[PDB]
Amino acid sequence: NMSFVKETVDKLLKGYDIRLRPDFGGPPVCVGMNIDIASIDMVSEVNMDYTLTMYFQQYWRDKRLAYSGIPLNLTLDNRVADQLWVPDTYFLNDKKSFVHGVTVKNRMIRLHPDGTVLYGLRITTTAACMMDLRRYPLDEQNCTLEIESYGYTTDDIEFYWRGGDKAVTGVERIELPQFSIVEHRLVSRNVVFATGAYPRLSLSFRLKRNIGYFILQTYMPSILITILSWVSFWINYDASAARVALGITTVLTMTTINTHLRETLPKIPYVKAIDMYLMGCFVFVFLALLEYAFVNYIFFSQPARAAAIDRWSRIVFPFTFSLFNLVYWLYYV
Amino acid sequence: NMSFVKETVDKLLKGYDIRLRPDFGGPPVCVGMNIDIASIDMVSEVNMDYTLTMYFQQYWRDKRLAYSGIPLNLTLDNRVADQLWVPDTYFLNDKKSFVHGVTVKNRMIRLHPDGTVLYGLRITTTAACMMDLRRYPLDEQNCTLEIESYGYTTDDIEFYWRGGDKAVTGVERIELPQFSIVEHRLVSRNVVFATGAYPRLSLSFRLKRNIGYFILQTYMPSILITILSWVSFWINYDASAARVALGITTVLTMTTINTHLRETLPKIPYVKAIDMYLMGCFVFVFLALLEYAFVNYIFFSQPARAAAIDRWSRIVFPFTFSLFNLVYWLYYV
Amino acid sequence: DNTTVFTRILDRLLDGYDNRLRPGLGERVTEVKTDIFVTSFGPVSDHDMEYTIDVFFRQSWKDERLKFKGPMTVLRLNNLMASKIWTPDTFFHNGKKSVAHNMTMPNKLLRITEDGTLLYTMRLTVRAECPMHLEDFPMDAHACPLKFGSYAYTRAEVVYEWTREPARSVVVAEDGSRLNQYDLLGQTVDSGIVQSSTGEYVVMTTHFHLKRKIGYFVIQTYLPCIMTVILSQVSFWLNRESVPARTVFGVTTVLTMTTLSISARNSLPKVAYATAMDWFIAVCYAFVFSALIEFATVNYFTKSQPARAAKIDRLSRIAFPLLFGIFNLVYWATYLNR
Amino acid sequence: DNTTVFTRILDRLLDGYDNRLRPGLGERVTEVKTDIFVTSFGPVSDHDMEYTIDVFFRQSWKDERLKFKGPMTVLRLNNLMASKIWTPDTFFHNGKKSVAHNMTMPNKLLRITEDGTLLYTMRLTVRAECPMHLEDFPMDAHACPLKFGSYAYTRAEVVYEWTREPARSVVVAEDGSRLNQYDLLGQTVDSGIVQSSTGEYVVMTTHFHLKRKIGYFVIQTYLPCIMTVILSQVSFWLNRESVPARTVFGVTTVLTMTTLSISARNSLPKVAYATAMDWFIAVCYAFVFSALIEFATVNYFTKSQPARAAKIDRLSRIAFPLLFGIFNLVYWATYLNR
Amino acid sequence: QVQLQESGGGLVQAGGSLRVSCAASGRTFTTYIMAWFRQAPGKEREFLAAMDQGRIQYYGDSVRGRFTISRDYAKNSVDLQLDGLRPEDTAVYYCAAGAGFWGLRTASSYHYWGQGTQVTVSS
Amino acid sequence: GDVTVILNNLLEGYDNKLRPDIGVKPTLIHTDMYVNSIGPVNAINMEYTIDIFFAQTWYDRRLKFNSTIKVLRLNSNMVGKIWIPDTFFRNSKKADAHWITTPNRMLRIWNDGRVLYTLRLTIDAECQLQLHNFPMDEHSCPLEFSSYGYPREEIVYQWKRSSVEVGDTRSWRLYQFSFVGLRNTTEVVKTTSGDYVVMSVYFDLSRRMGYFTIQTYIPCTLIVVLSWVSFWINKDAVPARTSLGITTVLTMTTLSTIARKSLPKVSYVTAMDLFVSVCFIFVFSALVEYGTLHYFVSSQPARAAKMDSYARIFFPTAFCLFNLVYWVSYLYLG
Ligand SMILES: *[C@@H]1O[C@H](CO)[C@@H](O[C@@H]2O[C@H](CO)[C@@H](O[C@@H]3O[C@H](CO[C@H]4O[C@H](CO[C@H]5O[C@H](CO)[C@@H](O)[C@H](O)[C@@H]5O[C@H]5O[C@H](CO)[C@@H](O)[C@H](O)[C@@H]5O)[C@@H](O)[C@H](O[C@H]5O[C@H](CO)[C@@H](O)[C@H](O)[C@@H]5O)[C@@H]4O)[C@@H](O)[C@H](O[C@H]4O[C@H](CO)[C@@H](O)[C@H](O)[C@@H]4O[C@@H]4O[C@H](CO)[C@@H](O)[C@H](O)[C@@H]4O[C@@H]4O[C@H](CO)[C@@H](O)[C@H](O)[C@@H]4O)[C@@H]3O)[C@H](O)[C@H]2NC(C)=O)[C@H](O)[C@H]1NC(C)=O
Ligand SMILES: *[C@@H]1O[C@H](CO)[C@@H](O[C@@H]2O[C@H](CO)[C@@H](O[C@@H]3O[C@H](CO[C@H]4O[C@H](CO)[C@@H](O)[C@H](O[C@H]5O[C@H](CO)[C@@H](O)[C@H](O)[C@@H]5O)[C@@H]4O)[C@@H](O)[C@H](O[C@H]4O[C@H](CO)[C@@H](O)[C@H](O)[C@@H]4O)[C@@H]3O)[C@H](O)[C@H]2NC(C)=O)[C@H](O)[C@H]1NC(C)=O
Ligand SMILES: *[C@@H]1O[C@H](CO)[C@@H](O[C@@H]2O[C@H](CO)[C@@H](O)[C@H](O)[C@H]2NC(C)=O)[C@H](O)[C@H]1NC(C)=O
Ligand SMILES: *[C@@H]1O[C@H](CO)[C@@H](O[C@@H]2O[C@H](CO)[C@@H](O)[C@H](O)[C@H]2NC(C)=O)[C@H](O)[C@H]1NC(C)=O
Repeated sequence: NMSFVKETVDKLLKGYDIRLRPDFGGPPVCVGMNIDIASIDMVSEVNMDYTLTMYFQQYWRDKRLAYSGIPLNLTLDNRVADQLWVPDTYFLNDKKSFVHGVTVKNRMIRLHPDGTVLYGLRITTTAACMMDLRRYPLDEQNCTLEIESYGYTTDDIEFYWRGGDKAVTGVERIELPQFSIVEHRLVSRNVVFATGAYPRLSLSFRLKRNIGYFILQTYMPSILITILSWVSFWINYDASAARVALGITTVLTMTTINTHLRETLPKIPYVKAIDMYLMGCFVFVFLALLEYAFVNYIFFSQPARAAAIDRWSRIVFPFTFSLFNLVYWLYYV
Repeated sequence: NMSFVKETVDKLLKGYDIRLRPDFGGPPVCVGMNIDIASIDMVSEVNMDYTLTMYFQQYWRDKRLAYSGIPLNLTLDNRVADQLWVPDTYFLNDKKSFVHGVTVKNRMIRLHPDGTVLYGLRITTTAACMMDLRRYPLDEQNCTLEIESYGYTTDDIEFYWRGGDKAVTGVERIELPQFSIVEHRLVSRNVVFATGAYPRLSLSFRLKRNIGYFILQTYMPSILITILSWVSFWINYDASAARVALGITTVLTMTTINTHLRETLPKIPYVKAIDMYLMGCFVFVFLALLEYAFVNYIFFSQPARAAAIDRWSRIVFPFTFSLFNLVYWLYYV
Repeated sequence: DNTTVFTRILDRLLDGYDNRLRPGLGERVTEVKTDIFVTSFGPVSDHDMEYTIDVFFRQSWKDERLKFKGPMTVLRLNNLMASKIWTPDTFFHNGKKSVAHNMTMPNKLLRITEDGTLLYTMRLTVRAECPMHLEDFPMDAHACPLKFGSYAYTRAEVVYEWTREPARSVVVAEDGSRLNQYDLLGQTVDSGIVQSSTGEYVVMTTHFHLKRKIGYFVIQTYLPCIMTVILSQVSFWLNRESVPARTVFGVTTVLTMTTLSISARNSLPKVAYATAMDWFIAVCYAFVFSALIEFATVNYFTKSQPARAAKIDRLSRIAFPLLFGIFNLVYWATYLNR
Repeated sequence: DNTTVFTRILDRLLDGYDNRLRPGLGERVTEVKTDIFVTSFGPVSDHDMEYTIDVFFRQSWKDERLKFKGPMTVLRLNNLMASKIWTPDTFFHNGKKSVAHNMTMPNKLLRITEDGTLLYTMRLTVRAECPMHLEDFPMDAHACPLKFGSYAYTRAEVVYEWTREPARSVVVAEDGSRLNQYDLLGQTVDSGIVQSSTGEYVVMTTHFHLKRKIGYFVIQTYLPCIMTVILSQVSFWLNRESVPARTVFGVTTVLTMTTLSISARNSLPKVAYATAMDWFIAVCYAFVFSALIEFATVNYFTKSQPARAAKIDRLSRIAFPLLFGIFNLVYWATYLNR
Repeated sequence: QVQLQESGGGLVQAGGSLRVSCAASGRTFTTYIMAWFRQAPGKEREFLAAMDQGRIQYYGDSVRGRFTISRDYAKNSVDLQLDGLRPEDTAVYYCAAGAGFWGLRTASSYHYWGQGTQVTVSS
Repeated sequence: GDVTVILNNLLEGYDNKLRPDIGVKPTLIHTDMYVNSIGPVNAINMEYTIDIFFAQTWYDRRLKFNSTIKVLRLNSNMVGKIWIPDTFFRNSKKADAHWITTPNRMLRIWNDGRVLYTLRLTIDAECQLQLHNFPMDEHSCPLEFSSYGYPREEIVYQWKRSSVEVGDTRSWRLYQFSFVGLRNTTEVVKTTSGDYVVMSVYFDLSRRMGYFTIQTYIPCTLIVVLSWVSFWINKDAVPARTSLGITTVLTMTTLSTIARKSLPKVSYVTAMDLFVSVCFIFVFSALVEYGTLHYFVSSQPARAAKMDSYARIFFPTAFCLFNLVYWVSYLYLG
């Protein structure tokens, strides 16, 4: 029974031409695609890309591979893939990708009596997507993956999603430490290049960034330093060294925060929301130290007016800072 | 002349079974090994590995390759190595290695009239060694390199160092910017795994870290800050701002130094000599500030007692600090 | 003539042999016995939630097409010959990027017995995924899995089994541990079934149980924060008239706490929730903040109600150390006993 | 039916075919038509003086050895036949390590027409050197070249031409810009000859013009330095008896300027000369240095000529902001125009 | 708060399907292992089935081939299909969630537990 | 046409496992090198990057032919079919050839049997740098190549007329260093497997000093001079002179910070660390001078007045002597 299978397979591969697509010169060959996402990780703002691991399956019918007499689906060793024709599928936005090869190449070939071929691969790919970070970190992103045929046109090959909206599975089981997947979408279209049309399938995800990390790591320290800068208003105005040291050391601490954020965040040369919040806090502590500059400048000739300015500053600064927070959070949430 | 050599070589490779080791089914084949070390670099404490470049040579006898009539040692093109049996030697502790390939694959095959084969390879490898850093930076490390046959036992292959203690050369031409190679050693033993006994050759070095960089970079700043913390003992106790600023800025500087060096060096969550010294200096400056807190607390009712405490701190602190340094630089050196 | 006899048997075994078909195709299920030897359990990366492991992977199966008769009963084979026969297409489900070593030659071995049994061993380095729950950081414990199976053959064609009892089928070397920050407690070995869009497959699983070492965080986070809090409560014993001294004292202990809080997050991965260290730091920050508010209150009431200012300073000299010691007792009893 | 005829054609072309010989060997000069489609103009690395680009590379030429007759006037093949024919050995002169994509198949296409005209297309990620003159940093403009030609064939054997008018022969996608800090102004297309020790070669050149965006350095570097200078000039309005306050102001502004200068110069490539940002920081440093010298002078004339010390402070409150404003006006008017 | 509410259960006539569900609330268990346990009256708590994040299915050696486990990751739930029920299957079925530290087959490694659901088989 | 017949007859009866004249005489190889660019020098790793065109010429009697064609110009398709020397670079840490869009190799054959083989290479080569005299250091970084398997009795290398060529020296990627010149040599090295001919090329590099002079030496000199200006103001014992002293200390500390960032982390003392440290000692001693003068103010007429006059004389002299020894040692002695 095994010798009959060996004979049938060697019969099929005898005279088989790898350089010709199925139904070469006739109607286009239809290829169905499935993606089984295994994990998404390393969404990099600095590199402006993301890493995706998936199982990529392709289904198509080749009449030259039809066999009879065996009521079974033949899963063959993946090296037989080098003896057959496979589509020239590629990813248009892929920067770096590879097929896993431990302990062997993660590839699958399966045959059916009617001639349908199932071709599976386990692929890790780094795909590039542009991020518009003007609302960072309160931003939403839309990253895609484009699937196209390199050489054939719509007169030779056609792409469709196998199963409709169920063609892609595993998104609901993904957990991202910083993002949360909101939706995914499947688009089928053709791209008219200079060499002719090209079938394309697209899979897109929409990501919404989490805020808890920035709340506990970024905004709270700046808020606390701003509130602490108001402690000067409750100190007597003749303590010049204490109030000057408090004002300028809080300014230096805010500068240190901003500089180290500049060191760690991606170089994005336009104004983000975090830069607006940090600059607003820096302005509040800058004006608090300029207020003490005025008080120190006038506390000798008019000590009562300087005391009234400090007393009114004890009210004006927290109220204007809460008004700034209210305007900031309304415009971004 | 040339045609005779070509005839002899084609005769040697005709009917040659590459799947069979020399003396298959009989006595084990003896393999002699030599190593010529070109350089050692990137001794990484963070990754706990080191990089080695070497000329690795193997020497065995295969009577299937014996030839007569030519009084020459035939150095062949390295692609003939793909047509000959070579040992399945591998390095147990290797993480990443490759053979150089410019301008061609750095490989050598030399034949001898009696059938002896010399096989050379130029290899750059990254080997991992366990590091004990409890005496850092006064530590001494022992990093090895293991050589074993992957699939042969002592019934089929044996290893030995070709040349006795002269088998490894090039150690004296290694210049590490931070270490000095005190000694190297060669061992030979059989590892008893589950599948059987395996031959093994081991080459190990002992590295002693240089200390001059750390004297200037680590210990001296801590010593000078600790001495500067004693300046406050000669200042009048009614100058509270000066002695408080000096004490708290020396405390902040000592904390910054200790935590930066902890963050820069690899994470080894146990107490090292650098940590014991930095903690001793942090304790001394902490007690100096607590001494000023006591003096400022008692200087109103008992000025004479406060001045006596300052005089005794001016005596006790340098003497206790020198005794601490003597204990430190004796318990480790 | 022994070499020629052996060569003939080698050149005869593979006559009419197709390596594209598994043994027993269409007749029975191929049974694969597997065992693992761990030579080094490599570094664990908390940032990427991944770990490295170096193993000897041993597989064993029966192939009737490879029976022979000869003077020997065991055959050791060059790696060129091991690529001529059918072998299982085993892969690791949670692997990220693995390396098969071939220095100086492929680290593969294939032995054939007379009855037809094949033993296939290889050396691999595997980087796998270990998702972590960091709510108890740095007093957390994790179970890092390792799953493997057949990529193309369903459980109706190929099944996997352990060579011995599952406990004794995965063996770790004595010097295997290469963990600076974790303590390997043990491993558990199991086996399950998964369903994909292509069929049902057998999965063999091993879980390594790790517990984190906390001394590094003790020397990096907890001790500096405790020393800063003690200093801020030391500020209460300076005399009230030393206004610049107590103001510089309070504001520099506050800036030191802010610096430590910002410093600590670099080690931590970008997680949404708050770890145990976030709460410890927030409480220490609130303690130094309240100590500076206390001094602002004392300075406000000084020179008008000195009795009230003295009573506030006397009660603060007791309340702050007591409350901080109680907080530390609760903190280090809630988390150290989990 | 049809496939047999197509394969018989394919099995006939390479009868007595030598891919080691170029078309028209010894009868004419081979002409190659070339065009490029830039899918994405990738990142530019200032530290390495190089940039990345992802392109479709299309080459067209005529080979009379591959004429065929059949119903299909055009035949498109993937890679097995394209590796059995002669193709130009094009290489990039200034190109560094480049990548030819292989996922999931070799991104190569070979089309043949009935007359024997061949079209060869490939997808590449070219990383090329872009020498830069950073004297005007960060207000600099650059023209990055991309030069390619034949490695082994002199201009008497192979010549390159653009498929269309040179401007229209290089096409960039509208969404194909991946420049965080640069604006792609345009491109210039050229052709020429290079002379070596092995002969004369045809070289095709493309230049991409870039202008750096400055708002990042304005908000990250320039504004903090201007604010630190303003803080240093705030000291002139404090009373002269406040020696600690003005001393702390001076030394904290000096430390802030030092930190800013180190940060600013730690991102540039290590070039042994001064840039426009170096001059701006040097002038801000000299302004805060002169402000601290001014305080040293004011403190010097106090208790001996209090009128002179007051006059110095009054005039410095006017001169320092005016001089800094004039310096900024000269700096920005000089550099933005150029 | 975090609650694992269980539904289904009841009584069956020595056979038939019986799908016991389990809905989680207050915390998303996508990265956790969700399992099912069984406690006969007064005997002991017994492991039945478990499914991790990778959809790997583990079963006890007594219920293999009869009980099928599944998880609805979108709705953050888990179900257990009981088929070929026997009188010995009358017990209280529990739903659990945990990280599987020191073993996913041991009940002492699950952080969250359900309130139980009586399943009675009548013959 | 007949070119295919020529190639087929040349490759007929050809064994590429044997070098030309294997049993007669050593094979003589003539080498050429064109340097496209010398990339950045990495002092931290002690390595440098170079991109070259590497050409080799030799004679093979087995490749003679007769025709009206003088030379057969071929691409890399025949490189693997003939004998090629196994030349490698001895001090290379990582080297590779270029393969885009095709392997960058060319092969030309003449009718007399002469073969020219050329390829493009990018090499990361080792260069141990002595930074004792930084920023006044000079280096000669080598590039050595030989044969891996064939000893001197089998393969001999030899430079041609024009050995090493360089094009646009101004377009290279050397910021810290300036290119001076090159040399090429020949030597015989004895190893454990025989004696081999080794060919070396040395590139001389000198660091430019305009940046480190304008950034460190001049600012430090001007701060030291201003602090000696401070010595005739000290007799007032004024707050201003105290502030001047401490501010000059702050300026010197700022320069020291920018002093210790332009160098790799070598663990030996450089000339810059010595200069900055001596300047730090001078300002430190000037402040200790003021602390002594301030304590000495009541006791001043008996001894401190002459003490300050002597410091006013000795300090500029000692600093001129230090500068004289420093520049003499580092420009005429080391
Ligand atoms: C441990 O395991 C690892 C793997 O895990 C293993 O590494 C691999 O080792 C093998 C050798 O054992 C390598 O394979 C060789 O690679 C040679 C070139 O290497 C460069 O290119 C590699 C990629 O190759 C692609 O591109 C080249 C052209 O640039 C092309 O020739 C190849 O076929 C191949 O093209 C395929 O893919 C492209 C897309 O990428 C498609 O467009 C194309 O259609 C095709 O599908 C690249 O991987 C290399 O990088 C590695 O190595 C460098 C150091 O060198 C290192 O720095 C990198 O980091 C990286 O590790 C490198 O850039 C190639 O020349 C070899 O081909 C020879 O030999 C084979 C076998 O005999 C033969 O089949 C070929 O035809 C060819 O024969 C020669 O070639 C001559 C070339 O000039 C030619 O002149 C001759 O004429 C002849 O060519 C033929 O001649 C006949 C007769 O005239 C004629 O009829 C024909 O038409 C034809 O002209 C060989 O493929 C493999 O690359 C290594 N991979 C890696 C990742 O390292 C390692 O060795 C193992 N170690 C041990 C100890 O066991
Ligand atoms: C991230 O960002 C990307 C890019 O913006 C998003 O991708 C876009 O998604 C939307 C929504 O799915 C796409 O719109 C759909 O496009 C398809 C395809 O249309 C093509 O094929 C048609 C034949 O099948 C053809 O008729 C179309 O040509 C017509 O329309 C185009 C429109 O520009 C017009 O130019 C032509 O002249 C023609 O008139 C085209 O070639 C289309 O089928 C969809 O139609 C839906 O909606 C209509 C009503 O509006 C309804 O009648 C249909 O039955 C159907 O329900 C729809 O227009 C868009 O094409 C995608 N963009 C790209 C570049 O692919 C992605 O969604 C984002 N992510 C997330 C998570 O959102
Ligand atoms: C070929 O190689 C052999 C083995 O290295 C050489 O024989 C050695 O010759 C030296 C010099 O006489 C002796 O000291 C060694 O003892 C010899 N080796 C052995 C194993 O006997 C031989 O000389 C070489 N031949 C040539 C022509 O180089
Ligand atoms: C590189 O090597 C060549 C070849 O040896 C040197 O050129 C020789 O120079 C000497 C004089 O120094 C002449 O006598 C020879 O005739 C030259 N040989 C030639 C031109 O083939 C060349 O000087 C070397 N380059 C150096 C040393 O920098």
